[PDB]
Formats: sequence, structure tokens, C-alpha cells
Amino acid sequence: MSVIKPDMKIKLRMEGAVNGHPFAIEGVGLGKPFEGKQSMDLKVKEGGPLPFAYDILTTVFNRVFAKYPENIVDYFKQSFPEGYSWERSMNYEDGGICNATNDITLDGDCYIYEIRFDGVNFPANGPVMQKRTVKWEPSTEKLYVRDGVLKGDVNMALSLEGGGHYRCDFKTTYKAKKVVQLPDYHFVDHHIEIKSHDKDYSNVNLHEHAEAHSEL
Repeated sequence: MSVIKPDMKIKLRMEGAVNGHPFAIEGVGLGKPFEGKQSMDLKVKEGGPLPFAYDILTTVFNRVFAKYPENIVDYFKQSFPEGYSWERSMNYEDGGICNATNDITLDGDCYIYEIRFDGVNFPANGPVMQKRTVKWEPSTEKLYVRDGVLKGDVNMALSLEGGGHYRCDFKTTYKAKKVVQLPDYHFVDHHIEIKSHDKDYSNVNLHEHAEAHSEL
């Protein structure tokens, strides 16, 4: 509560590749950690225009921005000032797979992210390479502690142009930089939206809100 303010800033850089083709994106944003809300402006710095659906990146662009009730241990807020990191596999139904990591530190009232993103085996005719995704369906992440490690799993679905969905299995491992009390199992509802973008997604305005809860 002393290194976290009702209003916080975000600075990030993502370096990455999709199907072996490299790219980099930088972002700046704002958020309300206790309200579980955030927004950010993202700019493609290298490898533009991106030949893949931007939606594969958006959930990689911090569970600090999740509203936690009093009765659920908040692993993420408790991590700071030191911070935490996470690793995630995102396994898509057509065999496309993306691995991502984020190392999250704090400078003043500003979270700083170092992000790496690597996706392979997206088919040329699939909805990722053909840019036929519309948005992520609102989701519920399942958080749980196994073997002394905090994990989060979520069954995700992208809506597709013309209807239908393209599914993805998310598996995240979270790791605080210092000893932090582990939580009981719980859920975090997520809503994520690209609110605006330019023609080829070189500029993107991104919004998320998230709320933790005990029961389904």
C-alpha cells in the first residue's frame, strides 16, 4: 500500500517473433490497480506492418491490475516494490503455439515490463496469419497453488470474422521476486478490448479490466 497508488503508470517493450519473423513493440499506459482497470498505447517499432493477428499479443501486454476483495490474498500487489515475473504457453487449437514471458519491475509510480514473445506453426491459411480474428471472449482465469508455485489457467476463445471461435489453452506460472504469502484457489474475470487501431495495427489503444472472486 506504500509502493502502490490508486493511479499507476505502465512502460513496456516487447521483443519477439511469429513464424520466425522478428518484431518489437513499445507501449505506454495508465491504470487503477485497486479498481482492476488499465489502458495503454502500443506502437510497432520493428517488423511492421505485422503479418499476423494483433489479438495474439494483447493478453501479453499484469495481474496487479485486478480488483481483489479483502478475503482473497493478493499475491501481485504484495510482490512490490521488488515485483514479479510470469511465463505463459498459449496453445491454439490448430497447433499454433505462443510462449511469452514478462519481467515486471517498478520505478516510482511506473510499472516497467520486459516482455518476450515467440509463436510458431501458425498455418498460412489459418485465422492468425489471415487476420480473421475479432476479439477475445471474456474469460475466467483459474488461479491455484501447486507445489509452492502460483499458476493461472484459462480456456480462451477468439471470435472469428463471420462467426465461430478459435480456441486457445493458456497456462501461466507466476513468480514473485521475494517471499510473498501464497493465495487460496480463486478466479479472475478478464475483459480485454482493442478500442482503436490504425489500418495495419502499428498504433493500438488497448483496455482491460479484471476482478478476482471466490465462487463460480
